[PDB]
Amino acid sequence: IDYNDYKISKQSIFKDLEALSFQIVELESNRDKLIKISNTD
Amino acid sequence: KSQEWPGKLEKMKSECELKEEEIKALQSNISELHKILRKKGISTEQFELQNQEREKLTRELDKINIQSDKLTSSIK
Repeated sequence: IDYNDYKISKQSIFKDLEALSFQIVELESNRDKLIKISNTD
Repeated sequence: KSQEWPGKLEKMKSECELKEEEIKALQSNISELHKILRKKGISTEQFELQNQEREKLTRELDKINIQSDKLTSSIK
């Protein structure tokens, strides 16, 4: 029974990590937008 | 494995804290890129519009060159 509770907690913390990673990904587009102007002819 | 579950959870929460700390770091990269854009200008108005025309004329030139080579071999 304790194994099921551990699995549920692990799934919850994995979902929390996935949400944190999704929040991290947001700033990548803003970071990359500035580089576009650098090199054109 | 039962004794390792709280330790694994604590290490996982430490990793989450590390990710939260990493969240704040991207502002430094954004500021550095802003400084670079202050150092370097350049602008773009009609690159994409004429790129398609350049590609079309390049394909036409390639076809003409292939035809010229084929006709030269046939002539010989």
